[PDB]
Amino acid sequence: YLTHQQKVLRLYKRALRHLESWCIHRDKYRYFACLLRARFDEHKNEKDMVKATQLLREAEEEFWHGQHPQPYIFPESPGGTSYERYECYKVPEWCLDDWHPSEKAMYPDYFAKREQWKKLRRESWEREVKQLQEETPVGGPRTEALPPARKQGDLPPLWWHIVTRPRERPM
Amino acid sequence: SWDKDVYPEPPRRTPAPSPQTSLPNPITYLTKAFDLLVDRPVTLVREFIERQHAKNKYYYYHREFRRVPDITECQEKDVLCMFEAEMQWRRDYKVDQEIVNIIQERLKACQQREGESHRQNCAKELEQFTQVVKAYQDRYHDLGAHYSARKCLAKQKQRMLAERKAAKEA
Amino acid sequence: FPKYEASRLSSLPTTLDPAEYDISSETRKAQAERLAIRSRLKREYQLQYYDPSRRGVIEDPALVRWTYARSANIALFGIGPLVFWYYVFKTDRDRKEKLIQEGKLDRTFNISY
Amino acid sequence: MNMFSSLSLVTLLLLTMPIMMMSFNTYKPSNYPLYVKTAISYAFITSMIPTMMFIHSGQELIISNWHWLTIQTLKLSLSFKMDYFSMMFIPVALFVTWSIMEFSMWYMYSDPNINKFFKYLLLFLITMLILVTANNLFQLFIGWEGVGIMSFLLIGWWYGRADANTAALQAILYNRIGDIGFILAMAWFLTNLNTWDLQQIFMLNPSDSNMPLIGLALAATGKSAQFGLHPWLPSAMEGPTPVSALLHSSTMVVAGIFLLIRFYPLTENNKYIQSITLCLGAITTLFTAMCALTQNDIKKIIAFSTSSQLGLMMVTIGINQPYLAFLHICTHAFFKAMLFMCSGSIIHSLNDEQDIRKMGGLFKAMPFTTTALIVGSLALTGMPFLTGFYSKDLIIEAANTSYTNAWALLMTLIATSFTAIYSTRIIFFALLGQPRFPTLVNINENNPLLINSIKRLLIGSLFAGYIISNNIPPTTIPQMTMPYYLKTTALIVTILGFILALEISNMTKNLKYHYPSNAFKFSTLLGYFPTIMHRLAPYMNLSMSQKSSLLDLIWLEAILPKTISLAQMKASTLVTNQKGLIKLYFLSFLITILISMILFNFHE
Amino acid sequence: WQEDPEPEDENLYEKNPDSHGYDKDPAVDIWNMRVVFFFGFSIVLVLGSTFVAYLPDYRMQEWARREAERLVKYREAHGLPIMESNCFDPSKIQLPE
Amino acid sequence: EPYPDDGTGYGDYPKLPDRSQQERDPWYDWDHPDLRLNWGEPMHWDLDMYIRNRVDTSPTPV
Amino acid sequence: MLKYIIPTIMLMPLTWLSKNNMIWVNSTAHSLLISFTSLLLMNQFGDNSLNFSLLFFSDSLSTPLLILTMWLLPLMLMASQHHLSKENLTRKKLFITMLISLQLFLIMTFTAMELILFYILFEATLVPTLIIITRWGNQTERLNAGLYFLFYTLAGSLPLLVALIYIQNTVGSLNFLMLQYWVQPVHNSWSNVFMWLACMMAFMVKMPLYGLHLWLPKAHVEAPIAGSMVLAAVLLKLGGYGMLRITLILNPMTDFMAYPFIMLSLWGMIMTSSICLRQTDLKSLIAYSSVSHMALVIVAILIQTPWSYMGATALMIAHGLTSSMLFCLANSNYERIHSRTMILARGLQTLLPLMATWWLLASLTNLALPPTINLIGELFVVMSTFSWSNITIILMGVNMVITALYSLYMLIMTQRGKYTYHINNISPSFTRENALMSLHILPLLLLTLNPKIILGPLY
Ligand SMILES: CCCCCCCCCCCCO[C@@H]1O[C@H](CO)[C@@H](O[C@H]2O[C@H](CO)[C@@H](O)[C@H](O)[C@H]2O)[C@H](O)[C@H]1O
Repeated sequence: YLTHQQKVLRLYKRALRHLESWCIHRDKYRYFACLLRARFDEHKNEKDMVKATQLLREAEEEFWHGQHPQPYIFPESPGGTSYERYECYKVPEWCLDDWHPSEKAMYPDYFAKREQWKKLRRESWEREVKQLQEETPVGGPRTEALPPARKQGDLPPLWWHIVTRPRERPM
Repeated sequence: SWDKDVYPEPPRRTPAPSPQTSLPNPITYLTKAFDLLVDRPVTLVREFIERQHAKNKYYYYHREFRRVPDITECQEKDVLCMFEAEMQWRRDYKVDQEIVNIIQERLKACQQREGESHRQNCAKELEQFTQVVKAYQDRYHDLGAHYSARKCLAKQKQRMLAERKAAKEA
Repeated sequence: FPKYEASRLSSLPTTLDPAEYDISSETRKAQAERLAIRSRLKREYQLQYYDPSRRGVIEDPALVRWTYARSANIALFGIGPLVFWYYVFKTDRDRKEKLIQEGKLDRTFNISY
Repeated sequence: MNMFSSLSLVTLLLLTMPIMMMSFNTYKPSNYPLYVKTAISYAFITSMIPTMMFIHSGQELIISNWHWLTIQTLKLSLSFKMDYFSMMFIPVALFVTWSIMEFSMWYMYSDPNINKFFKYLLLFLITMLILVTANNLFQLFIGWEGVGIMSFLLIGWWYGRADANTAALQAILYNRIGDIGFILAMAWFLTNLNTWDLQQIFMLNPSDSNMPLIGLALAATGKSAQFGLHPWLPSAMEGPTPVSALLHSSTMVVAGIFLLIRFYPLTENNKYIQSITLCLGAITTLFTAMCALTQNDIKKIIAFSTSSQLGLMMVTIGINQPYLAFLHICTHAFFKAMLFMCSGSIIHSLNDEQDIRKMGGLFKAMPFTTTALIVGSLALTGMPFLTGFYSKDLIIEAANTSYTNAWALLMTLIATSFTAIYSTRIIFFALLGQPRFPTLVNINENNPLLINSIKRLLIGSLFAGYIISNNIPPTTIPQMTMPYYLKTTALIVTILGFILALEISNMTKNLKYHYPSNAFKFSTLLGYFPTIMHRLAPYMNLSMSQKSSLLDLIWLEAILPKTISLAQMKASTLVTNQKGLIKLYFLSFLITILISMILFNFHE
Repeated sequence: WQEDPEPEDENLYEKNPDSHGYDKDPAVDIWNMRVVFFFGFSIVLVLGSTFVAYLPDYRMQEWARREAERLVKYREAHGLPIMESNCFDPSKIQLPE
Repeated sequence: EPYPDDGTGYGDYPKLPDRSQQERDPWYDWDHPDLRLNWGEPMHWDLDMYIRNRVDTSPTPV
Repeated sequence: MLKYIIPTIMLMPLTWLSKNNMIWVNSTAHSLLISFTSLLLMNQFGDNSLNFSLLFFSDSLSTPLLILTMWLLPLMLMASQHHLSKENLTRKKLFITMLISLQLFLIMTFTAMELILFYILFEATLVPTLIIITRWGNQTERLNAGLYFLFYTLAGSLPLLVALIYIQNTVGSLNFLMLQYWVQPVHNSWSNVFMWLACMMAFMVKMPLYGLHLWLPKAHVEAPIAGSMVLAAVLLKLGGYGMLRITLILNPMTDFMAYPFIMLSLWGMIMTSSICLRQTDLKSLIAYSSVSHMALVIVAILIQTPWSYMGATALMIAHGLTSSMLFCLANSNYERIHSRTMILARGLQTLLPLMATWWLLASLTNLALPPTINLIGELFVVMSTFSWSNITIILMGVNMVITALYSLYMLIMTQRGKYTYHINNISPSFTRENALMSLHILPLLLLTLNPKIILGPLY
């Protein structure tokens, strides 16, 4: 699934981040990040892909030996301290349909504009289905990529749940 | 309030205040504030309620159960006599549970009252607790959930038989 | 670098998997066929998930198949453990009953049971 | 008596009033958190009057105000014990909770469910005061399980996060394992002494107390997170920072130690239990202090500090010094709660960043948090005459001069040295050096709720130990004669730990890259206890049920629904599959009559 | 074959946003809410709890305590044992052998 | 690949790799992000044991 | 007891003569009035039971079961009326009639003095229960669940019929008051071993005893909600109540005959609790939770001590309200998503906040949080089995750990985490559903303030 170039670049990013977790201090990190870059540049032009694969394989074993047992993780990345912290506050938009009319009356302007989005979704749906139908090979899609809208006044197929997803800090 | 003989207390011995400082005791002034702001209004409310109770005075009594023949005097399978004997035994069983509770409450109050000297000063309560527990255990312990006067008697006669045999060998 | 020893609860990292780098062309073909199945199912799901008029649950046959299989078919389960505990408790209670009969178990304040 | 008893109860009743108002809709939601914070502060005031009365004359009493239930010869009353331990602990818990609640008004200001959060904090406190004032084991059990369940709800506050839910259930798992010991002690005391009341337990003073006390030691091991049942306390850092401050200082974790202090009249006569708690505390204090040496999350460092300090309290129990163990509980509550509040200040100012490797250069940018962090670190490390010194210093001397396990004593001194190291590690990486946080600088500690909350705990962290030390009545013969090298051991090894910590920290600046040692990986991954035990044990249990013996095959195959049903189905086809021929039916009549006379003599 | 299609599920809130969930008829829906709340909460739970609280000495627990006090007072005053091992008078018993 | 025929009762249910859901890519756009599952894909027999709240089989540095 | 039997019977003409749209209003209102009057049975004395007549009697054991029985009928009516909305009127009335007739048999079962009268009414409860499951259950398997339920019970009850008739011939009576006075010890012999088994196995299948339990998860998965409520709240307790009474005449043989059933229950409770951790069907999980809880009841009844009989009575009442509440909570989700799979709909606290509080309270009672009557009953059983043998504390302790694990796991999986994206018909909780939940939990938690009324005759 990953190409050789993709695997090399992912190792390079991964090794730098673990190197950064060992060094801590910026001047120390900058110094050793340059040595590491030099090692990658030492074989950038290796044309023999059999040798190149072995270099990649050996670099991965070297990384496994020298990885930080407790590397730095950005707080909201998977495994971070703030990961998924705000999922409890994310409420799907369809819940507003079940509001009592008295609750809806407190935001007359918000719910007026909400009807314009629901109307837009209703009048776009048939085109989106028919566009996907006529752009999909006989044996169904071969990838998960979706197409853009082709005409003016058309919306890209399957847009609602991307466009109206909850905000990252919804409360 | 309660019978002082059933629930005895010793005579309290408080020491008189003997200050050795010029600073005022904050507890003494808080006590005056508590008496004025808390106890006094509370007492007035109670005294009002006590006046109303006096206007309407009525009584309730403690039920007295006549003694009836016990299970030892009941002919085998004579349910009418066994019933009265069995209901009486159950009433006494509930009374003995409360007698042990009274003695346990004496022991617990003594331990708290005597402070760090409780091991020496609570000997009599401890000894009385030990005896009533022994007597209660002999009467009722190991009878099972379906206990009855009949099973209580069977247990006593077993104990009496072991006591007679032990003396016989002595 | 001592080699990685995988276990049941500690699996081999992908970057250390020798099969990860020795991609043939029939392995590429298998990967392309797996993605086709995933994409075909993704489309089927999305055409219902995005439908404005749908209100309910998108029934998933995979989930129904899993629960159906897991609920079928109605040593820790036979007579072994029952026998083992029987001899543990019977032995303990025989010893206790013997002591009580000989008057050698302390029950001085035991009047609750 | 009337003022003392009346004010002891208003304190507890006062705390339940905000709960009443919420659950009956008769309060102002605009500032429920302020209302809850005000109730705590008034409860602290009223609780200081009974405490003053006790300090004056040693006035103690028990209130058995409500007869709840009588089981034959076991009478259960709602019974409150206003004694030495209740009188001293309640004001400390209320004073600290007062700071934590004022701090939470700033820290949780953006939480949509702040009102529920403050209700949970108040319930979490009430269950602790039930635990502390309980006079019988059933009532104590109510508070025991109450703090556990409140911990579950507050650790799993952000319930959309799987790790938060996992940590919340982990706390329940480890604490219910300890609860096996609590129920064991309850069962033993009922069967052998006919009571759950502390008065009768102490009066009967059983000599054969191994079984009940091992049960209590197991309960304390879980609630205080001693070795074997320890991992849940570091994992509890999933909860919001105010939860960690309260969980780690004034409520849950010290309950295990407090349970053993309650029962010192039994443990002081049992050398065997003393030895067990001594060694259990010694391995706990060393092992968790070793783990803190390599942690990078600021909250986990302070979490391991609590475990290490709890182990020291368990060592104090083990050397027959219950009142010194209780003093450390009271002093530790101040600076430990303030260290968590200092860490929350830094985390907030750095956009929820908790890794110390991304801190640095905060000594001047956060002057007040810096001051509180330094004071708290010095108090924790036993700097002379700060609040931590008036307990730890006496504890190390008591252990040095006792008839004691030699290995446990050595492990305790090394852990004291390690305390200086991870305390240095926080200060060095959080406050010193150059900044390592992102470029957009939103550092701001200038909220009055933040400054005032920390300020009160800072004043407590300087003077509380001195004030408490000089007011409590003596209950032991403190040991004051010893060689110079046993008198100053704590101060020396603490100083050595600081000097060594500097060397190690400053070597992180040299342009040398090191491979990890095996000792470093052991410390970083917490001895592999969570990695091995939290995978293996769940795997065994979870595959236990969702899962061959021939003996069982006989009985199962015999009396299955499928086997019985097949038999009748087979018998039915034998009975019913007939040719319909007159000839065969009558021929069977002939056989029937013959065997009736020949085999069975029915003709006779 | 000749089978009716499966009907779509009905949301009671669509026709009646004030629905209590009891019935699709608004007037019946409200009445059914009131009987449940009045007979359930106002009567059974509130009056039933009050009834239970004032039961006259459930299983003579209080009488037994008063009776025990009377016996303890009498037996200590007269120097008798508080309680005896034998429940039944041995003079009324006749052992075998 | 089915489980080996025996008396357990798997039937023809697929035998899938004995891997935790914690090992799946967290950045991919799963239909069930918390479980890291896609609609329609076969669920491991022991999935309820391999959810992210329970048994982890992730590679370890040691 | 006629002051309860007759008004219960009158609920039938009331339902049939009601206006078309007032069948739910009328039957619910009047069955609550009957429930209210059931508190007059609290006139319990310390020595004598309340003996009304030659036929019926109440004591501290049957009284709490009677009040639970009569309180459950109105709750079953609120629980059922939504999923029966499309049923034709006559079939709705027949459904209500089956519930009314079940209450009539139950209140007579718990008050019968004579044991054959108990047997007949104990057996009569089968008919309406079977009809409710097989007629108004949802899926195909309800026909098999009816057959397993019927024949498990009859395989045990028919030997009981022989044993009871045998006992009357020998003793001369089966009146329970007489048996209290005419009871004679059971001597060792093979005849008495089978008399003991014939007297007990019918009640063991009802509890159900571990190893004889597999019918229960089938019945619950297939039954409608009212069927589950009565099954879990009261019908299982017929076995417990029967055993509590009939053990009077099986002494001392119970001393050793209990061992195989104590081992099954002590081990069975750990296995069923662990099974709950891996269940995928929410109704099946709650059914296994019931087997685990009832295992303690069997142990408590078999060891025959005052503390265990008090623990058994309290657990029976506490389990009835808790398990019935859990089924109602599970059903309210089912009426939205039409599936019992526990993993299907997650993160529901985000969408139904108050209903998530009912889940929390129900789970806390299931894991027996002090001072709930669930804990009081469990604690009393744990105390008494410790005296029976100290080692049992380990099995009891492990079960309490596992019980907390699956109780919270059920709460965490359904209420926490991220909501399922594609499920978008999670409408707000109805007043009926919230009232239904609170009519379980409120009486349950109020009983904490006055536990004695559920501790049975040994109190
Ligand atoms: C302790 C005493 C217990 C007494 C129990 C009461 C007796 C009940 C008698 C039922 C006997 C007949 O029950 C019958 O069993 C077979 C099982 O093979 C079922 O038959 C079913 O299973 C078999 C294989 O298992 C298939 O080949 C068959 O196609 C299928 O219909 C019948 O659908 C069922 O009606």
